[PDB]
Amino acid sequence: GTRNVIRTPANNKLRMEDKRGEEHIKLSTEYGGKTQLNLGHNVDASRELRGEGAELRTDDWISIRGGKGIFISADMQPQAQGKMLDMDEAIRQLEQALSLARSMAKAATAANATQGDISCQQRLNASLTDLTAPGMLLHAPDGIGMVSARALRIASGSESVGIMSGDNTDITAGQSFTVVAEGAVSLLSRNQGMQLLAAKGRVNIQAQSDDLSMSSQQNLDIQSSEGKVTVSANQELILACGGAYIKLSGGNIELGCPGQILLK
Amino acid sequence: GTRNVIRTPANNKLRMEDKRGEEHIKLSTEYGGKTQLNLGHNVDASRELRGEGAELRTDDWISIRGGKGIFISADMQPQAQGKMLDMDEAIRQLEQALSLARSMAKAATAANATQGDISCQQRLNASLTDLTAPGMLLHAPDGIGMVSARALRIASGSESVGIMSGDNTDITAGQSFTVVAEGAVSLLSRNQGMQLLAAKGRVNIQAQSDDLSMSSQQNLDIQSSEGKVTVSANQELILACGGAYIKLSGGNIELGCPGQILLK
Amino acid sequence: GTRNVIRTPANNKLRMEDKRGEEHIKLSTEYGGKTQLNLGHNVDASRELRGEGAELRTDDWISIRGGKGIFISADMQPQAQGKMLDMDEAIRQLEQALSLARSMAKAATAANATQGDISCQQRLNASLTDLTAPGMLLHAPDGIGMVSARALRIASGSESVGIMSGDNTDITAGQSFTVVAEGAVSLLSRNQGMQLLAAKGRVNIQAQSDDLSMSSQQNLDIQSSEGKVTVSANQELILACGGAYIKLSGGNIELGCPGQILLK
Repeated sequence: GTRNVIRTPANNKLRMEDKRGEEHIKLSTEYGGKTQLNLGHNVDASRELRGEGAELRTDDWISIRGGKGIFISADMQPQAQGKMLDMDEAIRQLEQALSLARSMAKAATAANATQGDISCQQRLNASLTDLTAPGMLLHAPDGIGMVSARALRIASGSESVGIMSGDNTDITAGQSFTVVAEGAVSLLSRNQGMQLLAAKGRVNIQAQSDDLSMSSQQNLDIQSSEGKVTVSANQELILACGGAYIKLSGGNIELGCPGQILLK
Repeated sequence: GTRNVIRTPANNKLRMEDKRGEEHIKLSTEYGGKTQLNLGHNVDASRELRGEGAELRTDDWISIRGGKGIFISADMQPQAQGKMLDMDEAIRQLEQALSLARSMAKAATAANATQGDISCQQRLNASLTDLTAPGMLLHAPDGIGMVSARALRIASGSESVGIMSGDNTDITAGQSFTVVAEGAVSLLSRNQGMQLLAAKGRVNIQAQSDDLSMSSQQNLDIQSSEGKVTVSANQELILACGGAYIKLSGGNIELGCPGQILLK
Repeated sequence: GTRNVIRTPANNKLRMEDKRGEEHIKLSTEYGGKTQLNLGHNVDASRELRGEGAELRTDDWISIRGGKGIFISADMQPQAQGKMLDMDEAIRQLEQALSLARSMAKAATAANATQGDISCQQRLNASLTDLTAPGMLLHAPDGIGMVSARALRIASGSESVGIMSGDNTDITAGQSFTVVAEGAVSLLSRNQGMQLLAAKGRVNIQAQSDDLSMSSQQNLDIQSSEGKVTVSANQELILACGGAYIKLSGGNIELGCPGQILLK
C-alpha cells in the first residue's frame, strides 16, 4: 500500500512512498552503514518521521564534486521554479560585501592606511556570480555557522582572504590572537577610535628596525599611573613646544626658548 | 551476477550492485561529464574501488538548495538511526562558541574595550540550532578546511562575523593584514599582554583627529635604541611627576617643583 | 520518446531523459516543495534548460552527513576517472597554507612575537589530507564565498582558527573590529611596518595592570599637532640621552649631565 519498492537481495533499494502528504523516495545501499539518499518525508524503520527534505548520508565519506562550481544555498526556490543557479540573494550579498570593501579601501587611502586587496575580491565577485568560474558559493539567508571542536582553516593560497561585516567583526580567542603579515599590519578605525588594551601583561610596541611615530591631532597623554615613565634616546632627546625646546644630546642639556626660563 | 541495471540507450543508468560487502548504487547520466550519484562501494569502470560512501559528481555545476536550511556534517550517525537534523555535537560547538563570546564580551566591558556583537551571534545560535531558520551549519568533529588558490570571502551583509577559538586565532598574511572598521578597532588581551611589532618598516600610531592616550599602570618606557626621541606639542608640553613639572608653553620653559631643582 | 519514467500516482518519479546531448535523470518527490535530485541536463516543466549538473533541492532541510568526512570540491574530475577523494589541488592548498603558517611562526619567534598554534593546524593537515579523520574540506580552484545577510560564525571549540592568505587578509567591518584574546594579542608586520590609525575617535593604548614599552631602533617621534602633550609619571619621570638626564621624582627636578647645561 502506497509503497513501491525496487529491492535487491542485498537490500539495495529504491523505495517510493506514495502516501499523500508524506511522500518520500529512498535510495539506499547497505554499504558504509546505510549510505542513502532520502528525499521528502523521510521516515525511520518504524515509519516515524525522522526528517523533511533531502538527506545524503553515509558512515563513510561524502564527496560533492562540481567541475564548474558548487552552489550551496539555503535560499527557498519553491517548486523548483527558476534556474538551478538562481542566486539573486547570494549575489546581493557578494555585491554588498564588495562595495563595502571598496568604500573602506577608499577610506584607507584617505587615512594613509595600507589599502586592502580589492582586485582579487572583485575577481571573486566575477567568478562566483552565476559561478562563471569553478568557485564555491555558500549562502544562507539566516546565517552560516562553520564549527568544529578541532582546528578550522580558511586559506587562500595565492590571493586574499576578505572578511566583510555590515556589523562588527568579532574575534574571540580562548588563547591568543596572533597576526603575522609579510608586508604591513594596518588597523584603521573610521569613527570610534582605537583601543589597544592589555588587561594584564606587558604592552610592547616596537619598530624593531625603523622609525616609530605616535601622533594625535588633539591632546596626547602618556602616563604611568603607579610606576615610572622613562624616555631614552640614543642620539638626541628633544622636547619642543612653541619655539621652546629641551634637548639632551652629546652629554649636554640645552634649554632653549624665545621667552623666559622660569624655575619655581 | 549481483548487478541489477536499469540502463537506457543513452546510458542513463540506475545500477545496483548486490555483491555482499561491496554493494553500491549508481545513478549516472552521460551529460556534464558523468553526472552521477554514487552510493556505497563505488567502483570505476574496471570495478576497482574508487571510493566509499556517497559521491555527487559532475563536470558541470552542483547546486544544493535547502529552503529551510543546510546541515553539512561529518558526524557519524550509524545506520541512519536518529533524526535527519540530529546535530548534538554541532549544537555543543555553537553553544561553546557563544558562551566564550559572551564571557569575553563581559571581559571587554570590564576593561573598557569595545564590546562585540553578542546579539546577532545569539540569534545565530537560535537560527542554526535544529535549523529553525534557513541557515547553514557546517560541522565536522575533526576540523574544517576552506581552501582555494583564489580569494576567499566570508561576509555578513547586515550582521556580524564572529570568529571563536578555544585556542588561538592565527592570521598569516603572505602580504598584509588590513582592518578597516567604520566604528572602532578594539584589541583586548586579557592575560598575556599585547605585542605590536614591526620587524621592519615604520610603526605609525595616529589619532588623526582626536586624542591619543598611552598609559600603563606599571613602568612606561619609551626608547629609541639607535636614533632620536622627539616629543613635540603644538600648545603645551608638560612633564609631571610627584608635584614637579616641566612645562613648555607659549615660548617659555617652566620648571616647577615643591622640592629642589638640582643641576649636576 | 527518449523519456523513461517510473512515475507513481503520488508523482514520485524517476525520469530518465534519453535525448542525446541533453540526457538527464530526475528523482523527484512532491513532498517539501519538489524535493528532487536532478542530474545532467536539468529542464523545467516546459522542458527548457534550467541548469547543468547535479541539483539536490527541497523547500525543506538538506542534510549531508558523511561519517568519515565531507569533501566538497569544485575540482574537475572528468568522466569520474580517479578516486572519489582525489584532492591533489586541495592538498596543495593545505600544504601551502601550513608551510606559510610555519615560516611565519618562525618569523614571529625571531621577532619575539607570540607564536601561532602550528600544532593544531599540522594536525588539521593530517586529518583533512585524504580525510583520514572525519573533517570537512571545502575546496574550489576559483575562490570560495561564504555569505549571509545574517551573522556568520567560524568557531573552533577546542583548537585554533587559522586564516592564511598568500596575499592580504582584509577585514572590513561596517561597525567595529573587536578582538578579545584570553592570552596575548600579537601583531607582527615583517616588512612594511604597522599603521594603527583612528581617522576619528580617541586612540587609547593601555597596559592596564603592567608595563608598557614603546621602542624604535630608529627615530621615535611623539607629537600632538594641534593640542598638548602630557607625560605624567607617578613615581619617577626620567628623560635620558647620552649620559644626560632629566629626572622628576620625589618633589624634585634633577638635570644631570657630564657636559654642560645650557639655557638660551
